[PDB]
Amino acid sequence: NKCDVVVVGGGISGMAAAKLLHDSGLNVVVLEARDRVGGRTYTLRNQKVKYVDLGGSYVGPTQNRILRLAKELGLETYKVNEVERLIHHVKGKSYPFRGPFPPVWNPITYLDHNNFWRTMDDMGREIPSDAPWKAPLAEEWDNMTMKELLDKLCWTESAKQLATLFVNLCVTAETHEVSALWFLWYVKQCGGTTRIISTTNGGQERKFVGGSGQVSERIMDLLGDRVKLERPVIYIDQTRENVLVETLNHEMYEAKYVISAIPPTLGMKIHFNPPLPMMRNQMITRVPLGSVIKCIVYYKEPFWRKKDYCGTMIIDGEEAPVAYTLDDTKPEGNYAAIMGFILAHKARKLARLTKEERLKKLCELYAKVLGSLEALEPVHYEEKNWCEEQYSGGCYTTYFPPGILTQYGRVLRQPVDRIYFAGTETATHWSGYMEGAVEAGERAAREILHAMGKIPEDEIWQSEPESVDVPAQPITTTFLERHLPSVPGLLRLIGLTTI
Amino acid sequence: NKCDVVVVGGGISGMAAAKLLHDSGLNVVVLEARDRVGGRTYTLRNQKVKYVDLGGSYVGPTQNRILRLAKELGLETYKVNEVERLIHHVKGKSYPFRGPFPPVWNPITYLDHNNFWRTMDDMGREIPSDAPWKAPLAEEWDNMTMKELLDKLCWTESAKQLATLFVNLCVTAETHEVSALWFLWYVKQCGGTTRIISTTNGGQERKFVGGSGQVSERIMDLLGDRVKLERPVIYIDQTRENVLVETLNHEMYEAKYVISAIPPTLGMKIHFNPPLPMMRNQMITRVPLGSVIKCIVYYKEPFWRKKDYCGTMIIDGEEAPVAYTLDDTKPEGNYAAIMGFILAHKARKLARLTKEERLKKLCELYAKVLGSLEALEPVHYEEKNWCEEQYSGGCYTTYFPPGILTQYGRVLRQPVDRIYFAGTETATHWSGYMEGAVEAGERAAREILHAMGKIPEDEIWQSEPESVDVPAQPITTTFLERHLPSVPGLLRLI
Ligand SMILES: *[C]C1=C([C])[C]=C2C(=[C]1)N([C][C]([O])[C]([O])[C]([O])[C]OP([O])(=O)OP([O])(=O)O[C][C]1O[C](N3[C]=NC4=C3N=[C]N=C4[N])[C]([O])[C]1[O])C1=NC(=O)[N]C(=O)C1=N2[C]/[C]=[C]/N1[C][C][C]([C][C]C2=[C][C]=C([C]([C])[C])[C]=[C]2)[C][C]1
Ligand SMILES: *[C]C1=C([C])[C]=C2C(=[C]1)N([C][C]([O])[C]([O])[C]([O])[C]OP([O])(=O)OP([O])(=O)O[C][C]1O[C](N3[C]=NC4=C3N=[C]N=C4[N])[C]([O])[C]1[O])C1=NC(=O)[N]C(=O)C1=N2[C]/[C]=[C]/N1[C][C][C]([C][C]C2=[C][C]=C([C]([C])[C])[C]=[C]2)[C][C]1
Repeated sequence: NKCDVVVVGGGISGMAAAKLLHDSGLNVVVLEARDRVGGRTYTLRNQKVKYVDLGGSYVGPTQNRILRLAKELGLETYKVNEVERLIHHVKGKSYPFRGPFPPVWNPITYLDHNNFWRTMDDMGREIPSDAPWKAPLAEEWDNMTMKELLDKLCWTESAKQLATLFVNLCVTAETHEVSALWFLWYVKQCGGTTRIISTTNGGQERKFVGGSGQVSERIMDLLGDRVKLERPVIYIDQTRENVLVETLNHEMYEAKYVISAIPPTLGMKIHFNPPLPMMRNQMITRVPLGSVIKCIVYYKEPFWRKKDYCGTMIIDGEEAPVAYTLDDTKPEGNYAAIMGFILAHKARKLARLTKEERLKKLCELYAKVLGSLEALEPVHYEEKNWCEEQYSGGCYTTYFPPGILTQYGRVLRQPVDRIYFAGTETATHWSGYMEGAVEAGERAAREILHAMGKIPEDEIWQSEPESVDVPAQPITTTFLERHLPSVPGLLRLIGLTTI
Repeated sequence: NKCDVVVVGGGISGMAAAKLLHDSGLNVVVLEARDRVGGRTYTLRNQKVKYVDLGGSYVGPTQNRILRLAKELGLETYKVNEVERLIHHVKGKSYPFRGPFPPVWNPITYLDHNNFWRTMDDMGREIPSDAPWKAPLAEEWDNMTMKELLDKLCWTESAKQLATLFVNLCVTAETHEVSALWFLWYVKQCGGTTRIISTTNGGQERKFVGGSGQVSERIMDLLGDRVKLERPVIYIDQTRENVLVETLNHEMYEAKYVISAIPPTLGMKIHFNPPLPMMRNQMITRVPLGSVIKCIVYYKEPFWRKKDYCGTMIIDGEEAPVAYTLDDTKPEGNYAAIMGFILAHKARKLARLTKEERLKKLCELYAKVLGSLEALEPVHYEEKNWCEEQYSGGCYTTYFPPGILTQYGRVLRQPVDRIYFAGTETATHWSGYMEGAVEAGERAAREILHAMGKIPEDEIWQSEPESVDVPAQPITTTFLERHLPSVPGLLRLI
């Protein structure tokens, strides 16, 4: 019935918010739609897999908040396997390699690839993390799809094909669906292209021992009965002195403030009294989440390692169901598995098939890519289509179509009376990730501690001590990388020499 | 409690649907979220204006369904004033003209303008009304914004800006926000460029005496207590034998079938059990409505008519709050008024101002465009900002961003078990309009009649005889208009 703060949503962001508010001495309630906590994280446990992350999974250096929270809850990380060679599969052939980026040999193509990555990071520096709409050319770039930007930037089909896969794989959406400004922002607020695509020294370095669902579960364990499962919030009323929050099972909750810790667009499921302001009213109809199926195929052994393949595959091609894989063998070396993502329009297309038809298509793909018949001998298959989740909307996160971030962006985390906004979408560092869920959750919580006069204004946004378990190597460039010309730059050098 | 069919939404679409079902002998309830019916139509009455449509208002030839329904409810139309000259205001000067399309004098610009309009209708001829995702070039056109298309097509800044205005005005969104495929479909399913922009012999030819809101009020009058106001639906359950529909005020309604007659995205305000199929679950997050403020300034007299202006203004440029006006004077010659739309980003921007501040800006603009100090002396002002409506989400209608129509368009009017889908968005002729809303409510109702055994499959989609009161004249083109080259075509001859 009565408390200080009601948190709507029991994902990482909600549970991080509640935990901070509870640790500070307030009475909180977490209202959670599903029969479980975790949200876009979910750890399945059976005898065939022991445990497996069907949602959010990877962490890495610079993600210091999620690592501190996980460690405070008694969790440990382990390194994803990147000992052996990565594979770049393009035009029906596999090309093994080492280091984060697939190499390229053709000099024209080398210049175009170098310039693509460099330009992403170049445009990124123009874009404030905390206010993307303030970039000097915010409008010009927001009025563009990533597709249009790649049509202008990539002078080779090789670079354009790889850039297309990068977008799809990073934001589970087509290049023609997303704003260039938004995408550039998203990449920059993760710390740049190298940080986001890397396993070693980047976003995919590590997983938690026993799965990421433990984060939410263990916070629930601290909060006891304060967490209420199967409580979909339908109604928020701010007309009176106390905020009244109504659930679908006809319960009433009464509070001083509310944290909305749900994907922006899932805000549409709540009826508001009084109505939301114009700008938030339209914003939450303009921000969908991407489309992805996560698939894990299990095998007797990690046979690929024996061929000096770490199990990372970067798979270009329309025929290919999966575009990216990682090794998902346990750190012990057992329950050998390949993890892969089916992305964007391929999630739409291939969801029409049965579980068994998807397994077959993956095994056949893996067989060709790894040059192994063993890939046709799976011992188990687990999967989750995030597109069919009423209380997620999709995965990994919310993307912004063209025109939306400059017009509506500033209201994402603008409080509405005594409603405050968390969720990873509201973060300024690794928004989209579990890291961003923790940042947004703790920031939202502290916004309320300020409103209550319990902390000063400068303690709302709090920096995070670098992890001592997972320290960050800095991102370096070479002289050549920095100064080699673009393709158009070389053409200008050719027109000038011959004059 | 118990009935044959629950309709969610008491806009024109819901009401048209409920009326049809009720007339055929079924017990229908209409659940409406607001304290009124009409939805994106709303007629305000006061002594100062008498009545004024603050939402959907205009009807015209080929919109035979809204005309027939309205005629049956005892409503009549009158012609929007277009006797005198239109005005195109470009680079701070007023150019009077007659006929639907503002003229062009420079030969190059001329070729370019001619090519733009012709090209929208050519592209449209390859888009099926009932299935735009089947256009031969569906994917290629769906993956561009209308900004990209206009950048390719328009060789002059003049044509690019008039085409940008055209997009902004028709679908209340920016060229860069919308799929080219969707926009081309939209125009095509209204009968082409000429039909959609024309007052005489087009979509803006007529209004309803007493206001459009009478359509819904009078259907509510016919259904009596069967319409439940302030009943926002929150929960639809199809697990059991009958469908259970729950409202925010806690009431339980039980039925054999449901019609959802709300804008697709407002589907998100409903919790479903079992959950929605994947494709609809994502669709309803990907389909916003435009942004618009409708503004009506009242004057002592229709003074513009003294200067041989009809009150139609087409106003180029960023600085103008309003890009388009019509005469909103009553047919009797009184309650003189000018109606203007503040579109898209200008709606987001100018909404921060006060009502008085908007009125001042509009009056100063009209003074300049009409070239008259009489515009500075308004006697009254009414406006509505549809962006702020929880239960509309905007106006006029839902637009499709790049990528969505081809990927999710199929799911729009596909039944989900015992839920059938109406609303103007699901129509195939004048979707987006009150005509659309009628077509879709009556279709959705007739789908339920078929599921129930009462009518054959071939009677779900019913043609409509032409209104005798509002006949359509044919759309024609000249020989020059059809065969004059584009700018690039003139250059491939040189
Ligand atoms: C789904 C997913 C997946 C599948 C995956 C992933 C993910 C996801 N992610 C994301 C995460 O998970 C997120 O972020 C989080 O979790 C979020 O959180 P929050 O914020 O908390 O939210 P949520 O969870 O959702 O929660 C919510 C809640 O609430 C509720 N509700 C609703 N409604 C309602 C409610 N309640 C009450 N009432 C109402 N009404 C619900 O239920 C819930 O509970 C992630 N993240 C991280 O961190 N990690 C990971 O891993 C993840 N994942 C992902 C991945 C990604 N990626 C990255 C990138 C990569 C790629 C790279 C590359 C590129 C390129 C290249 C070239 C070739 C060179 C390479 C590489 C991939 C991966
Ligand atoms: C808003 C608006 C405005 C402002 C305006 C307009 C409009 C609108 N429109 C549209 C209409 O209105 C529509 O379509 C209709 O109405 C719709 O219907 P429906 O479908 O039925 O829907 P609604 O109404 O929305 O309803 C729904 C209902 O539901 C409810 N709910 C929700 N949720 C819920 C519920 N319930 C229960 N539960 C739940 N959950 C609600 O409440 C409601 O009630 C229109 N239309 C027509 O027809 N007309 C008109 O007028 C209109 N308007 C408009 C405008 C138009 N435009 C056209 C075009 C023009 C332009 C021309 C031109 C262009 C260019 C040129 C150059 C320069 C050359 C020229 C010219 C403008 C105008």
